[PDB]
Amino acid sequence: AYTTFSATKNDQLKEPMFFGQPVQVARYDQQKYDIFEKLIEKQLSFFWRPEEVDVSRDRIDYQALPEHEKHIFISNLKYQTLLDSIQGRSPNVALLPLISIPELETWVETWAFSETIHSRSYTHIIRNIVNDPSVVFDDIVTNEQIQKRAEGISSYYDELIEMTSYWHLLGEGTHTVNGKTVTVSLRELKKKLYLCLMSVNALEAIRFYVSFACSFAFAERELMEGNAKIIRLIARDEALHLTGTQHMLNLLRSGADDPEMAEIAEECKQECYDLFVQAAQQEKDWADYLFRDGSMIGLNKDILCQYVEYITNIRMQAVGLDLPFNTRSNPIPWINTWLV
Amino acid sequence: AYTTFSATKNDQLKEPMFFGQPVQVARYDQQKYDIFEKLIEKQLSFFWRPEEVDVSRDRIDYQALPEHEKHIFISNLKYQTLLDSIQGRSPNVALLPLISIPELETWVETWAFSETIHSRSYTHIIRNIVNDPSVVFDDIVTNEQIQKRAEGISSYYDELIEMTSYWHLLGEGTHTVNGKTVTVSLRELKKKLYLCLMSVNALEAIRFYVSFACSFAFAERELMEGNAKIIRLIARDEALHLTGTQHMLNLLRSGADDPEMAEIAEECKQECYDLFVQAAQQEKDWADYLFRDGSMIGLNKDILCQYVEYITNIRMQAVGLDLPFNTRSNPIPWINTWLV
Ligand SMILES: [Hg+2]
Ligand SMILES: [Hg+2]
Ligand SMILES: [Hg+2]
Ligand SMILES: [Hg+2]
Ligand SMILES: [Hg+2]
Ligand SMILES: [Hg+2]
Ligand SMILES: [Hg+2]
Ligand SMILES: [Hg+2]
Ligand SMILES: [Hg+2]
Ligand SMILES: [Hg+2]
Ligand SMILES: [Hg+2]
Ligand SMILES: [Hg+2]
Ligand SMILES: [Hg+2]
Ligand SMILES: [Mn+2]
Ligand SMILES: [Mn+2]
Ligand SMILES: [Mn+2]
Ligand SMILES: [Mn+2]
Repeated sequence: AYTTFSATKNDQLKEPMFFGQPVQVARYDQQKYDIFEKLIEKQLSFFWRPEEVDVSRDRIDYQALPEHEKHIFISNLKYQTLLDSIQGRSPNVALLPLISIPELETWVETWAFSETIHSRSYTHIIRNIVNDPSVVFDDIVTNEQIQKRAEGISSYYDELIEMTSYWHLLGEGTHTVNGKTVTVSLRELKKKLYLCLMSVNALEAIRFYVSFACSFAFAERELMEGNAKIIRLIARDEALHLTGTQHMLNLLRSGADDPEMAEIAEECKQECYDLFVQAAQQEKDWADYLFRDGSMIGLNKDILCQYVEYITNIRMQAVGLDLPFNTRSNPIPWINTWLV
Repeated sequence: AYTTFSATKNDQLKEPMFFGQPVQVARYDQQKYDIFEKLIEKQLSFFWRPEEVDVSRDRIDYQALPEHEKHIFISNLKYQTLLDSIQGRSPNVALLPLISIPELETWVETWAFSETIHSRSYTHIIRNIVNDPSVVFDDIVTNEQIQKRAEGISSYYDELIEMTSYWHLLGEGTHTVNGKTVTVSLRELKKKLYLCLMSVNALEAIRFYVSFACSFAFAERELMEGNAKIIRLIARDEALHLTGTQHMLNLLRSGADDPEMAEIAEECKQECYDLFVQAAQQEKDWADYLFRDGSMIGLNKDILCQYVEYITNIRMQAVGLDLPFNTRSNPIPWINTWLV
């Protein structure tokens, strides 16, 4: 099953990305896929520290905000904090026991690490603008609506982690565990990982980009500029994370890695279409809560719905799926000045 | 029973470090133990990249070394590579599914990330001094002499990972798995974690510190100066990682955190004492492979075995175990010019 140092001298250049022999020597002189090496380098160039960004004027700007847009700001912030809390721990708990090449193993640990920095920046902002952080942080867990647009994220990772432990302990086969039949199939585990990856792709490429647009609406009005400095940095890292899953998924589709992953990508092309349409509709539903006690001059549900469509079509194309929505030009081209 | 976002609103200030509820919100505004937040902050400010230390002249110096001394240099480096290959991945795969407080969860991910940068620095050194890297890297896996501890270190981690998968899947009790009986006990899992934590403490506290003495003896002779600049920054990092395991162990045995961990630490006293003398012995034995073809100026088998004894006594002292070796002063004071 899993070992932290596998004892077989193997050619790490001939392993698949996932499900081969566990990585044991971590070397960076040679890589099967150099894009993961490029990404580690680029991410390390971008090392930034949240504490050094001045957000003192955002306490005054936030204070001056009307209650309805104070509600938009904080609800957006609470969802960003939910997503990076899961992205901090989950690439490491779910993907890291299944990797077989070194450059992907380290990219995954570098990717989960930059998410904990994003979590730290959210503590930095909340602690400056609000007088007791705990009403924000305890509300994340319990808000029916924040969990409602998050529906499916923790489930995908949790099902993957469970299936992986059954495969590590028991191996492929049909087994009797406490008098129940349990079938472990590597093919099924492979599509569980593939759909997990496709969901991670939706999360980083769409869900964060909708939240970024809600954030920079305020900076366009010249409000909350400290928070906009941080989100600009967060966004520059999400660019890399997104590029990462786009290539993981496209090399798996190419059939140049594990040939059975090419096969799975085709067989579930419909599930991959259906999870992006689900995630698009979830981001749209949230608008009913975001503009609940009032909308904003440049930002309302029609602008949010038109941007979700816009961004979902771009992302789906980048990974070879059919576009669900009618083509449109970018409803909010001002976000270009702020981006990634 | 692992989840990447538990839905229960819980006071994570009252949670135990391990085997409580999985962390769901990542917050850094309050913490149960301030030391892990302090270790994250120090580690972030220590960030360095290997690429800007030039190891160029180290090629001439290595080529000019007497054969036996280049055997010592390279065999020491090979061991440093094995131990950080294991340490990049293993905090994350073995500890992360068991943590119940956020500041410890993000210290384990920051801890593990700084190890991969150490693995990147060993590739930077080897690439430059031994223009065919695969000779060095393929020999770490198979080398008989490096191997005995490789196996011992990975064994603690692998049995904890395995017992943890059984615990999350089946929970406690007596279960049947394909005709066999399998008994899962949280008490045993707690011992397993404790012995593993004790072994990671020996690795960073003793095993790395014996290899530092071998790297700085060359720098004392003004040879391998690029390598020396890099081990200086690695060593600075290791001091923090060692502070961490010391505090987690001392808080666990005090009974301050979980009262059952205090009991387990008491029952395990003689086998923790034995794991440490075994670590020191395996370090002492490596010296006969190292002084295979002869010895060096400033370091030899006897002075080196004295240092192992000295350093083991200090580290066992700090974690409140009885000292195994007869007390002495530091055999090689010069080393303090390079350590923190
Ligand atoms: Hg995933
Ligand atoms: Hg997922
Ligand atoms: Hg928005
Ligand atoms: Hg697909
Ligand atoms: Hg819409
Ligand atoms: Hg261990
Ligand atoms: Hg451990
Ligand atoms: Hg040594
Ligand atoms: Hg040496
Ligand atoms: Hg030594
Ligand atoms: Hg013990
Ligand atoms: Hg002990
Ligand atoms: Hg021990
Ligand atoms: Mn993020
Ligand atoms: Mn991300
Ligand atoms: Mn290290
Ligand atoms: Mn370390």
